[PDB]
Amino acid sequence: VMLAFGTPEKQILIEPIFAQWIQSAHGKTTYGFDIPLSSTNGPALNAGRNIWLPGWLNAINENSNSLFLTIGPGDFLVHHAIALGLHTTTLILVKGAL
Amino acid sequence: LVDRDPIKTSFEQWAKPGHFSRTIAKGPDTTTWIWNLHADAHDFDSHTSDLEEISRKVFSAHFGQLSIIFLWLSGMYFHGARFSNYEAWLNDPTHIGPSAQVVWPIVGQEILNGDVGGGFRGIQITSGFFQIWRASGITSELQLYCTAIGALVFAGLMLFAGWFHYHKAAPKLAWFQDVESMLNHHLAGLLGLGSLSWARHQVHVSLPINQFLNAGVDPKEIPLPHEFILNRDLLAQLYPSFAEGATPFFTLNWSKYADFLTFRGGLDPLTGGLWLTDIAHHHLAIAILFLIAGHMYRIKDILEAHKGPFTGQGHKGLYEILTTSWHAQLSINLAMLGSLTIVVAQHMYSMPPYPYLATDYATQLSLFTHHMWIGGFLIVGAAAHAAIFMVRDYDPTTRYNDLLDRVLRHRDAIISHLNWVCIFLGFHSFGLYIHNDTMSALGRPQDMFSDTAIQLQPVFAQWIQNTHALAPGTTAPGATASTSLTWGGGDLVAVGNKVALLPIPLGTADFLVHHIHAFTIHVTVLILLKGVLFARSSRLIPDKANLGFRFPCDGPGRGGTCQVSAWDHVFLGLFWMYNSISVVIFHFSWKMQSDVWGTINDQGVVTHITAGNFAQSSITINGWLRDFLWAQASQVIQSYGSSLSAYGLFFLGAHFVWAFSLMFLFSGRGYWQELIESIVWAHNKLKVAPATQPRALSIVQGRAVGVTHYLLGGIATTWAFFLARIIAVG
Amino acid sequence: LAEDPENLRWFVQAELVNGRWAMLGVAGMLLPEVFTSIGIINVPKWYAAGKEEYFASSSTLFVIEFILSHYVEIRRWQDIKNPGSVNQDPIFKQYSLPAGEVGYPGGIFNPLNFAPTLEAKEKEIANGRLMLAFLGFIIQHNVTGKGPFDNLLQHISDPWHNTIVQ
Amino acid sequence: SDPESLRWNVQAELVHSRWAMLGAAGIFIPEFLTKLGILNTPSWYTAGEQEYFTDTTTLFIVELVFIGWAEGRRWADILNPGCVNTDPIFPNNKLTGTDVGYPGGLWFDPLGWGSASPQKLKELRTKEIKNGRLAMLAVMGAWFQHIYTGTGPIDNLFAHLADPGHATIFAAFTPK
Amino acid sequence: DIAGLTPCKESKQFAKREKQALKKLQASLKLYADDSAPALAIKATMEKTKKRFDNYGKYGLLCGSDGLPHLIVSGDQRHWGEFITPGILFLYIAGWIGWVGRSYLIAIRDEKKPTQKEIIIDVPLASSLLFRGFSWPVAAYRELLNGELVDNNF
Amino acid sequence: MRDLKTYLSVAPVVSTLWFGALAGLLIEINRFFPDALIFPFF
Ligand code: CLA
Ligand code: CLA
Ligand SMILES: CC1=C(/C=C/C(C)=C/C=C/C(C)=C/C=C/C=C(C)/C=C/C=C(C)/C=C/C2=C(C)CCCC2(C)C)C(C)(C)CCC1
Ligand SMILES: CC1=C(/C=C/C(C)=C/C=C\C(C)=C\C=C\C=C(C)/C=C/C=C(C)/C=C/C2=C(C)CCCC2(C)C)C(C)(C)CCC1
Ligand SMILES: CCCCCCCCCCCCO[C@H]1O[C@H](CO)[C@@H](O[C@H]2O[C@H](CO)[C@@H](O)[C@H](O)[C@H]2O)[C@H](O)[C@H]1O
Ligand SMILES: CCCCCCCCCCCCO[C@H]1O[C@H](CO)[C@@H](O[C@H]2O[C@H](CO)[C@@H](O)[C@H](O)[C@H]2O)[C@H](O)[C@H]1O
Ligand SMILES: CC1=C(C/C=C(\C)CCC[C@H](C)CCC[C@@H](C)CCCC(C)C)C(=O)c2ccccc2C1=O
Repeated sequence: VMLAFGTPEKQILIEPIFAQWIQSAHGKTTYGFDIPLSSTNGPALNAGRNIWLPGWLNAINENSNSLFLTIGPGDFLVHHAIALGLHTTTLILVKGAL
Repeated sequence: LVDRDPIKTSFEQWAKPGHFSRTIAKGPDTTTWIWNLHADAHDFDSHTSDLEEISRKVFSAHFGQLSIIFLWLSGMYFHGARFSNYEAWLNDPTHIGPSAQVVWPIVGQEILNGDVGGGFRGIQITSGFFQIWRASGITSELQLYCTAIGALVFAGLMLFAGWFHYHKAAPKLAWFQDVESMLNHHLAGLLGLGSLSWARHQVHVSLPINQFLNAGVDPKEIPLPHEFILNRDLLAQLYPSFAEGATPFFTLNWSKYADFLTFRGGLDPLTGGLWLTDIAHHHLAIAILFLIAGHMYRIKDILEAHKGPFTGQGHKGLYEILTTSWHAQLSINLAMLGSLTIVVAQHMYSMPPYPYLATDYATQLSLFTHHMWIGGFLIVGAAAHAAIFMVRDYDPTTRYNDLLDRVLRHRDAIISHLNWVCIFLGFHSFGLYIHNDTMSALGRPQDMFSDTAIQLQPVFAQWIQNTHALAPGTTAPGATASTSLTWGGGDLVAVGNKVALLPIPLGTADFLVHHIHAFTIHVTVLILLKGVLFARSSRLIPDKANLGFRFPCDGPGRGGTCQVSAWDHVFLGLFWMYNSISVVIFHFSWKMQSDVWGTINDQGVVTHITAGNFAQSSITINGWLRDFLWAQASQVIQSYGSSLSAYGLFFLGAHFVWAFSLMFLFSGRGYWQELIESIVWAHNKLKVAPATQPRALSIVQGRAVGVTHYLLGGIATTWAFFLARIIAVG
Repeated sequence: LAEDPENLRWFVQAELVNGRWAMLGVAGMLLPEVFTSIGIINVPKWYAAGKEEYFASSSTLFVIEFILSHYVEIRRWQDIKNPGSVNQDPIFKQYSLPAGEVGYPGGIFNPLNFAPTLEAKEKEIANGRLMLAFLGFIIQHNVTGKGPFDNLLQHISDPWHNTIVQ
Repeated sequence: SDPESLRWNVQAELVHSRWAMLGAAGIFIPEFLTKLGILNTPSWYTAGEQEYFTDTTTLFIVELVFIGWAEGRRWADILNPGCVNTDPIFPNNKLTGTDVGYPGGLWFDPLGWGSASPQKLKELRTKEIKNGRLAMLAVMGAWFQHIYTGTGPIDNLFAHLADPGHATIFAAFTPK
Repeated sequence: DIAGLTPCKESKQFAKREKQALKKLQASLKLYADDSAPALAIKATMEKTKKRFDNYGKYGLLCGSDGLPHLIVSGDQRHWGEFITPGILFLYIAGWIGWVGRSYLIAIRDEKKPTQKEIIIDVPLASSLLFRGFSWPVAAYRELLNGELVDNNF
Repeated sequence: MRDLKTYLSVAPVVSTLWFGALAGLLIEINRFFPDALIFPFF
């Protein structure tokens, strides 16, 4: 309704944390944060380091073929509309069954 | 019932729990009944056994509607006056792009309202007043503001005649069930005395006040407001005070005249309406008939007369009833009223009757599709209500042994044919297209069906169209061109931005749409015909008429025993017609723009909104989304942030509402029950439900909420798709 | 199946505790008030004390006081479910052991009693509301300004003010 | 065959009507005595002398406090005792109903004969003008619109217009 | 601050949005009301979306790219009342929709037969019940958990 | 004329004088503050 109302602004979009946050834990790398008690280092992991995660599971941000692509308000909806699927689909299968 | 009968309560009943069928709404609570009762608020099984009133009710309901139109359209005519667009447009027509209607600016609203105008922000309109309107000559905004209240006058009064029936102590049988006059009157002096009366205010006043408008001025530089009587100098131009004739007749001389008239044929140049002057003559030449005609007569007389050997005994006393069925004398009507509306839809686009139409593209195709859905929405009805006859209306049998009793005699027969008719069509009427794909995608054009490839070779030309204009070999006299400009012979020349009107020559690729229509018109009707015919008793059920034209479905047995009935034949018959019309629309605009709707340019090189893409490319039924749906519609999905935008912004909803119908159309019923309780449970724990037993939808209500949505969904989708590809280029 | 007027020990206690603390809070202002002296949220760090030590953050003074506050506070929740306070002054209040009339359930209006003395704290109740809904006002009027009254030759008129921002 | 109004809050509607109309009383005499302006002439300074004005709105709060209490307390008791719950006398609560509101409490009561009444004697004074006042006010309040509208000058607003010949007012008279 | 670029104080991409768009809706060179008294793009509809300005409030407000605002709503920095402030508000209002739902309902089932009172509605909105809802302090929030609706009523 | 313990009735859709209106007064708060998306407080 907003758009084509020609205010694009006054659009309502959530830039949807919860994922971006997962994938700090992993990383990298888009512009930092510390995230209190990681901090982008200092506390690094320390117990673990050069062994295991190396260069791997470090594409980081990487537009071309990262693994992890950089999620925003467009993805905070489909991701709630795949969620309204297996739920409705299952209230009917759960029910169907029960 | 008895709150309290007869004689001794004025005192009205509001309260104690209320009414229908005798184990009347229970007392004890339910939901369905709230859905019952809007539905089947009138059926007339119930209220009384005896027709008694109802004809005494249906006259009143009729009054309400006539008022209401009136409430309407005062509104319209308002709106049209005092949010003017109109004064501005008329000096200005063919520049203007016209509104009656404006929002107020609250929240988003106002993207909507984008400069239309003689300098004001608007929502552009495609029903034309402003074209009904041209006719008023006198002009100015405050009047239409009189024509407006003149509207609200007719209303209140043509709405206190509805008090002045049923509610007032009111009328009895003879008055309808002696018919004997009724068309006598109606057609004679109203059908007549309107068209007649319309003549008198269609040359008196209108002709002159656009005879010298078709030049310019700033109106009233031309027309005084009353100006037009004992007077008249002005008639003198536009012709004589009859100078010396007498009451027509002849011992009359013209060395140069013949009275206003003088027939037009073809279109005005610089207002291509068609001449404003055959418009008096034609209406005059109508009325007479009606004036003479509504002078029959009193009845069985004519109907009881001619009989034949196939032909029907029944034909005779083809219905004592007819006077009192009603449901039948409505069903007949709808077929006509209905089938007599979409005959408008042609004579309109191929012969405009208002100044500035065609040039005005979008403000007469809206029309040709609105008028088009009524000459269809009223026809399936015209079957439903016959089904409503075929089942119930008369107490008893005594129709007997006729013409009908005849038709039924065969019935697994009239519909036995009609069936094959359709599969003959369909195979010759759609897989025809599918050839093309399967073989143009295989790709070998040598052998398609293209207007070029499979040989008729390059003429359409001679059938009727070519005999029709070409018209004066004839006992025909008249008028430089055609009855309709489009017919093949004649003319480059029509109009001033733009093309209005030109041959349209067809060939093939007008050939086969014209045939899909056949098959679509036919299998529509199969289902309604067989539906209304097998109304009451069937080879699958005999005990079939017993509650219902409605009942859901008789029961799981006999194999299926579901759809049957005839509410449902008038449920699956709508389902088709939505196509019948939905694809006829799809036909006209793809033509009317692929060819015709135009532009003129120096040396008149015509530039069709699409250089005839139709040619080789409707024949492919993908071309129908290559060239249509994906081509045009790019204006619907570009329409954001604009002024019309409310179309693109609808086109998602209603392109949603449709894709919600299937849920109502495709689903069980004790399902949403089985669900509605899980609900009802959670409800009781908190203590929040039981009272008014919440119930799922009434098998057939569910079908009522299919269909109805499937249509107001699937339909306004294009109402949007359209107004969005004529506003703006085209 | 039982119809009405349940509540009991219940939250008569809650309100009165509001009244008693509201009264105290107001006393926490009170202070400047005649020698106009000090103002408003202050955020004080309270009275001081006089200095050898601080600079003053000096830890979270509140967190600690408040852990202690916390098993006085339990003591009271306790009492209220099953009662022992020698004085026994909210639950009924003093005059004590009775309130029997509440204890076995179901009173519906009851007025109450208290103290070996007399004058039934119906007069402390008032002094006590006013202080309820007196914070109410007091807190409200910050958002804008500190001070009330005294004098007009100019002050009383409220000739020009801020509003809310919109 | 005719509506049934009778409507039943109702008897209340008539006492609401007294409020409107007796109040309507204040207006007429005083404004109009009007000072038959006036001998001459009228100055406010005095309070509001220069105190940054007097009332504005604040005047309206005081007006209302004084009133709230009154309009409020009020109908609250024109009458109404018994005051609870389950089943109907109909007034609409009806609670006062049988019990007046009290058997034995007090003198709630006024006057002789187990009753509210001042008693029989008088419609007299005040049914005819006070209700005649129902009438009076309405026409004379209907007179107020007549008296300002047309705003001589200042404001046409939105014209389709089409007056003048001449202005409108009250001083009194009528021309013509 | 959290990724989507920062507030009003600078969001160029946001700036460019302010400007083109509206300012062009302007860019109909004129269309004429040189006196004229009606047509209101001119005044506000722009200016009401436009005297939106290096101010908006200020509001923080995140502005992703294309400088449309993103709402984090974390409990941080600036952003707290983009969910809670209008969140408890949603809660409070609802629940005083249905606290009275569970009220102009639990008041009947009673006396002499009540089989469809419900479709006419003495007193409308219950009203009487209505205000119960603002005069919930706590209300259901203990009474639902104890007594009345009580586990037994469970 | 209405005192204590529920009152008089009302029709089928007085909800159409409750959707229209009440709710209607709310555009009336959505132009007083012609806008939202967070909100200052009082
Ligand atoms: C019942 C829930 C519904 C469902 C099925 C989901 C599902 C999902 N959400 Mg989600 N979400 C919801 C409601 C829901 N959400 C609501 C109401 C909000 C606040 C608007 C959010 C805000 C949100 C964010 C920021 C993100 C997700 C994300 C996700 C996805 C990753 C896992 C996750 O973070 O879960 C989210 C789990 C919760 C929010 C727990 C609460 C579950 C509901 C049922 C409780 C209702 C609480 C009430 C409405 C709010 C309290 C009141 C207020 C005072 C706080 C997952 C598909 C992430 C994602 O991957 O996006 C791509 C992440 O970006 N959600
Ligand atoms: C000139 C004729 C006209 C008249 C006078 C009647 C009269 C009648 N018809 Mg009928 N009918 C007609 C044309 C007419 N019909 C047509 C053209 C059709 C084909 C569609 C039908 C199909 C039809 C059926 C199937 C039935 C009737 C029935 C009836 C009877 C029941 C009336 C009722 O309760 O209203 C019914 C109206 C409603 C309950 C209102 C609901 C309307 C919904 C669907 C809205 C429509 C969509 C619209 C866009 C929504 C508004 C906008 C919104 C989005 C804001 C009555 C005697 C019924 C009967 O049982 O006979 C006794 C039977 O149901 N008719
Ligand atoms: C006795 C007398 C008389 C009478 C008068 C009158 C009363 C008249 C009239 C006139 C008339 C009586 C007219 C009418 C007309 C009508 C018409 C003209 C119709 C119409 C309509 C319409 C327009 C519609 C349309 C439509 C359609 C198409 C369908 C649906 C839709 C609508 C509605 C749109 C005379 C004169 C002799 C004079 C002497 C005395
Ligand atoms: C959250 C919420 C909500 C929701 C909303 C939504 C989400 C919506 C939607 C909607 C959609 C998503 C869709 C819809 C659509 C509708 C429609 C659509 C209606 C109507 C219509 C019309 C008026 C039409 C007309 C016409 C005609 C005349 C005939 C045919 C054509 C047309 C269709 C044009 C509300 C606020 C509500 C409530 C509260 C909560
Ligand atoms: C679209 C595919 C073409 C297939 C049909 C072609 C057959 C007929 C020839 C062209 C049809 C268009 O008809 C058009 O002819 C001329 C364009 O050359 C134009 O010719 C017009 O312009 C000039 C101005 O005085 C003069 O040459 C003519 O007197 C006049 O009629 C006209 O605007 C129109 O009458
Ligand atoms: C706490 C548990 C939940 C409560 C819900 C259950 C409510 C109890 C229902 C009442 C059970 C049956 O009680 C039944 O017997 C009464 C007398 O014997 C009858 O009462 C009737 O007879 C009396 C004889 O003078 C009359 O004065 C009463 O006006 C009349 O109602 C009724 O028929 C009914 O009230
Ligand atoms: C989805 C579906 C349902 C379930 C649909 C239901 C239950 C729709 C009825 C919902 C009603 C309209 C909700 C009414 C509640 C509100 C009007 C009450 C509050 C009033 C307001 C102020 C909101 C059927 O019952 C059904 C029956 C037969 C074939 C197919 C289907 C089918 O597909």
